[PDB]
Amino acid sequence: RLKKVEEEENAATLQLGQEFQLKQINHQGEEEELIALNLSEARLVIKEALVERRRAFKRSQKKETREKELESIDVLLEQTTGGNNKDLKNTMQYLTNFSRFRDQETVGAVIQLLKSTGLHPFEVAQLGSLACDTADEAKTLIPSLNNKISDDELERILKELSNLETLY
Amino acid sequence: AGRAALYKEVYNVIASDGSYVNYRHMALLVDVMTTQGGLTSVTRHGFNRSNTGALMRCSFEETVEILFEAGASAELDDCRGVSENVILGQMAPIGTGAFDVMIDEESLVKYM
Amino acid sequence: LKEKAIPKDQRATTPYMTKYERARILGTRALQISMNAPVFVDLEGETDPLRIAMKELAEKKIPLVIRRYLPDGSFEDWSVEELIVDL
Amino acid sequence: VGQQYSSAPLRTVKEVQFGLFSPEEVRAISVAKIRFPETMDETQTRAKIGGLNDPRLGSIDRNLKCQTCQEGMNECPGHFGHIDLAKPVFHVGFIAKIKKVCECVCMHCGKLLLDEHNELMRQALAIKDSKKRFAAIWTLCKTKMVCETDVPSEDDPTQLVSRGGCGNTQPTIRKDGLKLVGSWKKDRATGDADEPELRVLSTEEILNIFKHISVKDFTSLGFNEVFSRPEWMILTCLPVPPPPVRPSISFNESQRGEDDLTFKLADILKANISLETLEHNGAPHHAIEEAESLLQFHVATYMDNDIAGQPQALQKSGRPVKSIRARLKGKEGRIRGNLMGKRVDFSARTVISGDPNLELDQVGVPKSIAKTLTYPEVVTPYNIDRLTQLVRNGPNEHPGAKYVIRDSGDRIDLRYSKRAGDIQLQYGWKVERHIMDNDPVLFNRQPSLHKMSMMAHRVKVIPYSTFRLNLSVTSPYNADFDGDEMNLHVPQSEETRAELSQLCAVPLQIVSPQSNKPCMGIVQDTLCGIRKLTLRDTFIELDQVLNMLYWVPDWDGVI
Amino acid sequence: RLVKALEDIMVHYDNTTRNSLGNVIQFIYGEDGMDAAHIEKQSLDTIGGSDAAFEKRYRVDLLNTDHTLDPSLLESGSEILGDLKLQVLLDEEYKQLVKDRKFLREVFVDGEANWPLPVNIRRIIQNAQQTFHIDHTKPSDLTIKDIVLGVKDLQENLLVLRGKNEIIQNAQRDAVTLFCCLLRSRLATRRVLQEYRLTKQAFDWVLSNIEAQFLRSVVHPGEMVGVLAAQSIGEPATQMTLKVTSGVPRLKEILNVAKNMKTPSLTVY
Amino acid sequence: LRFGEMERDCMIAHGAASFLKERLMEASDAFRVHICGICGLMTVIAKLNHNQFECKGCDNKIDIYQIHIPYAAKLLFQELMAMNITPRLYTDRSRD
Amino acid sequence: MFFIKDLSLITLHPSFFGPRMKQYLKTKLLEEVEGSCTGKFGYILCVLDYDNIDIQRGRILPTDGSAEFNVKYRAVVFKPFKGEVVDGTVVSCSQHGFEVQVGPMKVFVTKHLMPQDLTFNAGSNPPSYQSSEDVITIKSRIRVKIEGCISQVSSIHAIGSIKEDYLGAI
DNA sequence: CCTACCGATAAGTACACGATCCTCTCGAA
DNA sequence: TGTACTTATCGGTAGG
RNA sequence: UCGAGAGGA
Ligand SMILES: [Mg+2]
Ligand SMILES: [Mg+2]
Ligand SMILES: [Zn+2]
Ligand SMILES: [Zn+2]
Ligand SMILES: [Zn+2]
Repeated sequence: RLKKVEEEENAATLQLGQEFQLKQINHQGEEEELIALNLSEARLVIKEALVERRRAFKRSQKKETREKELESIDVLLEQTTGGNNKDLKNTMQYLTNFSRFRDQETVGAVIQLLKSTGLHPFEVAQLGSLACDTADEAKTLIPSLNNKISDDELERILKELSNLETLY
Repeated sequence: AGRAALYKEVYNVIASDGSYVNYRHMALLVDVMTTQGGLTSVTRHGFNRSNTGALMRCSFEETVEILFEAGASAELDDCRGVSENVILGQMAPIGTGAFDVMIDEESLVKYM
Repeated sequence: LKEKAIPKDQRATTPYMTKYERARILGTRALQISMNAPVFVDLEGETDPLRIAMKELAEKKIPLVIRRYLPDGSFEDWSVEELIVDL
Repeated sequence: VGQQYSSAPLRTVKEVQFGLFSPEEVRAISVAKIRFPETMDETQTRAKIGGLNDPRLGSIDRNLKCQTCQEGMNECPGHFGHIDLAKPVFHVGFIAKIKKVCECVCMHCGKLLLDEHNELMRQALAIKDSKKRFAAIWTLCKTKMVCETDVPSEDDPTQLVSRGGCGNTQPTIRKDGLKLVGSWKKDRATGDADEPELRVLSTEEILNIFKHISVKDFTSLGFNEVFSRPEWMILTCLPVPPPPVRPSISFNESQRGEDDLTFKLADILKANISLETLEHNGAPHHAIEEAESLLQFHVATYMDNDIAGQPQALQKSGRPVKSIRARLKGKEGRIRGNLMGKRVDFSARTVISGDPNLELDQVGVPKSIAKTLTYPEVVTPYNIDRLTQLVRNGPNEHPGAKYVIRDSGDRIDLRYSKRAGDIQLQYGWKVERHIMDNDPVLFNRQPSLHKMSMMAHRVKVIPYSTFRLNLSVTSPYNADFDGDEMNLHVPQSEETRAELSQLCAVPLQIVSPQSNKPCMGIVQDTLCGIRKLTLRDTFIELDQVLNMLYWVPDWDGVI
Repeated sequence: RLVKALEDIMVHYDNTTRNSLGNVIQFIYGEDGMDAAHIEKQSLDTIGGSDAAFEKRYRVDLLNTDHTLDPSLLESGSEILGDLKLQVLLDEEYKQLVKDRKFLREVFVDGEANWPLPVNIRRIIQNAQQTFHIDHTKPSDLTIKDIVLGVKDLQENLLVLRGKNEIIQNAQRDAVTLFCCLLRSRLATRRVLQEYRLTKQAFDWVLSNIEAQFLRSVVHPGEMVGVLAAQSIGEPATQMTLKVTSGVPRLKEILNVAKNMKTPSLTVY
Repeated sequence: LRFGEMERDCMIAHGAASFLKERLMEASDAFRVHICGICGLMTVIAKLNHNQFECKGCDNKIDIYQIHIPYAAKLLFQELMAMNITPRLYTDRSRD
Repeated sequence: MFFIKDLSLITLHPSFFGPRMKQYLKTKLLEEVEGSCTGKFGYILCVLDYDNIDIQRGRILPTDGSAEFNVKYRAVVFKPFKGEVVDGTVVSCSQHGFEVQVGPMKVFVTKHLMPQDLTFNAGSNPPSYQSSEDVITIKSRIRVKIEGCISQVSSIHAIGSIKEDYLGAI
């Protein structure tokens, strides 16, 4: 109203948009935390939503493995949604090639490990999406950490992530 | 007691020639002039100078005079009146437009 | 500020349908029928959409819900079925 | 609709807030510069200069252009520009409000004359009104002509404490046309012996005092923190209304014929250009003020040309200019003439006639009137055969159609059209058909004095050009047939026509709520003959007794 | 001026006459809350007449030989005689009827009985006697408990304001008063048998038709009332063709208010 | 024909809110205008082909709402802007 | 990186007022929302859970017969930030620099925003970027840090850099 | 017993208002 | 024709 | 089309 100040610049100092708040609201009414996803989390959510879409589209009609995931996702994208959607195919193409964990079992422990340490869901969405080797690598690429997490305690998590890491 | 005398005077003119108008109409006009504190004139400065939406008031003589006061005092027209919805060109909240109507999906299936 | 609507229990509004509601419910149902909307009552060779909307009310097959507002903003949603047509 | 689809949400205007234009926002809002006061031709070849008229705003002659958004005359909403005033000037409407704010808040510092510590000041500020609170604030600070520094002596033991800045004497201000003058006293055995000193108070002085006015002094005098700051009552940057507000009209093709405001807008630019060059070039001190009063007067008569009994301003020829106040002034002027009451389509008017064989709710509409007025019917499975048969009859055979609107917005004029004879007619299409029998329509007789006089009437298409009506319905309208005329309004929607038959019907309005008795009675021959017939003296023989019975439309058939 | 002053005024859904801003002018439209069209000029028989005729026409005395109801009117006219429990309510009936006469004389001090009120009881009983073809020879099927209780049970059903709390309930009782005063006047235990001769079948129909016509006579929320009043006063002023000021020149003073003479002749008693 | 104040007055008295509105819009003025939801003025530059709806003064291509209001009202609010008055048309409620 | 957000949107023609309405409206929702790209929310990628969609009631409009329904839904969004480090794939390879297809958005890196000790190789098709044993070609996954964001139409664009510690080719 | 102030009733000056709609014709600098 | 707004002279109140 | 003038229930 009446121009307003604008807020602040969108930065990597956890200065997210004036819309994407750390603690936001729900359609039901509850004060639910921000829902940020990594590349393994976001890949299993679109596949789940499109697997359950064809199940609902054909209900009304009544009355694992690396390269095998590439071709099965490509078929699912053509049936559930029409050719008009170009963005979704490029995203699902990019998500399956860059996912860190394929199995839904491993992802659950990854989220329990990260969403617990005391880090913003965006920092978790960035840790679970980018592969990091050194503690300093994660502290530089995700600069919101530094004081938020201990250098040796962050390395403890980074080691466990290589154990949780899936085979491609 | 003043409003009771006011009705006697208003009714006495309607009774003078052309009987009659139902109590309800004159008692409404009388109650309008007295549900204020004292007496309210039915003129440009009496009734028209009230805590009413600027658009409703400007449509009776003092038009630009009132619209300048509206801007200078930062008045807000509530859009709850008869006149301000006629100017805006919307179904005014009068008889037919005083209630909204929605469609019930629970009922839509029930009737097929 | 929060909601303001009183439930379908404890209502201080007239159980009867106001003459303005009757004319509006017919007006909008006759308009929708005229705009190819699906007719719920069994048609008896009716070429006029108002003749359809008038029968639609007699059988009580209109899926409309009236929102009767009060001066404080509060409203009570009365389904056409709940209201009695005396007039 | 304003033609063509939009990919933006459509939502009712729930409330309208009023305020003042900030000269800082008028610079950001603006798309135009308006340097040249000329309007038509390039410099000067053809089609409007980039100064006044279409620099980057409203289009002109059949050209879509409109600063690259195009759209055309019927879609282009007109864009606002700005004109920088060389010296700030007062707004005609806020003359006494500026003068009364100066009479309340002291000068030299920009702080209130009376603040909190005075008992009456607390008694006046007690109301959380807007104008009624400021009304007391004016009478309280009107007097006590000097600002204060130390004041409390009977709330704290004896010594006084300071709450204000400078204690300079505020003067008495009066009106001498467009300018205000203050009278400083002093004269206590010092300068000017006994007579007071008078100063001309310029807008540049007043504006800087209003800029120094505190955030709480706005709320105390009936002003808003973001909509109506007292600094915006004085104009530093004036907005220019686009061509839809002041059209070119177009005199034939190569001629002009501009609007009264376009000439007036250029006259403010002409008054401003003299000062713009005088302030920079040779400045003759008491010769720029002589031109500043003319710029103040030009911006003043543009908004208000029917001002106090002193100046006038007329655009030669002798006829005076119509200002924005005079344009939207009451009685046939924008609010009462173009918004509260308007001219309408699908309407008729002809001499009225009486009929003893018409039903109380019936109206005899002539064949030429029903063939001219149309109702848009949507193609459904219930009409199709009827709707195609009317299209087949065309615009001359009585039950016919004039225009057929198809899937997209394309009118098919049946009066011409190569495919008029063909036409397949798909569902969802609209067919504008000639008015037909038993159609609910509003029939009215001006003056419209009571709830009646504007009633619904079943239509009956008849020959002989004149509005036929029933005799008993002469009372609600009041008119007789001594050369009287009556209006007619055909509703275009199925909802509005159902809001006429199930609400405003002639027999539905039989009993008057004004006198709780009926407003329709048997009159004239029907009242004169009913007395002659209803008496013990008269009886009717068998021959005429059976015709008397057959004339009754709901006769049981029992003699 | 009149029409522009009363535009905003409209009967809301809670039987209250408010406006645009929401200020209350009247709590019940025209004090009774009835659609002006469904009203007729009716006569209150409890206010008019002598006390001898009032006691003769309405007082019911089962504990007397000359002041009792004859068994040709009531089916059970002899077994109802000398009953103390049935006279308790017939005393309660007449004690409310004598209260009505004293309260009505306080309202209409001038003595006039004919006043405009909803539901034409006058005709509702006229049509019952023709619809059922009731004869004056044979006695009625109803008794005293059927009349006096049925009349009081109907008074509860005649709703204007939909109540729940102490304020709305008292405002409801205040809204009917003059109408149920006419109902007590017209449906008196003696009057029902002495003049009308109502059978229990036809009486139950008359009570329902009174309830039905009363709930029809209630104002419709959305009625523009002020706009209706503004025109209803302004229209007769147009036809004012007919040494104190009157007509339109006096009508300007009553609108203007307006501290000038014309004719300020005060009346002293 | 003219449907003035006296003609509008009777249609309010009857209660026919839509017939009065239809006479006032569909059979007369009726104009669709885009307004900036942030300030409430007709500052919107609506391109109905390239879809560059942007309001210069509020840097927004999201808070913009189209509205069907009479062409004379649009014209009136523009005359009020020419006299430094701001009739800010707000579609959001804030006072109950 | 990608978020799941709770957001809402519809005017429906009366001829579609039958039993097959709830599903027809759900289609009208994805017809416009699914594929869209708002400036405040980012790219609207996929409407999650086609079932359990909250539709409430449709207030039938004043003079027309259309119903205005509010459709509350849940969908995945792609919203970038100025500082957000992203690892996409090089799609366009040219003399000026390279374009990175990070999901549905293309990000451009200039020759100046990347190291000075790299340089473009014209005599190798598809076009390449050499240094020692690190080469940027038609595929080659690269780590980019988004320095700036461009709102433009319904397709967000960016201006990232790869000149820093742990950045460059991956 | 006088003065710094404080309410009286004045008289003068200024304010933009006044059926509804409709129809015809004349002549600009 | 009437109302409302705005300024000038004017008798007394009681406090130091 | 502006304005003036004229005319009508
Ligand atoms: Mg208000
Ligand atoms: Mg006549
Ligand atoms: Zn434009
Ligand atoms: Zn000061
Ligand atoms: Zn804006």
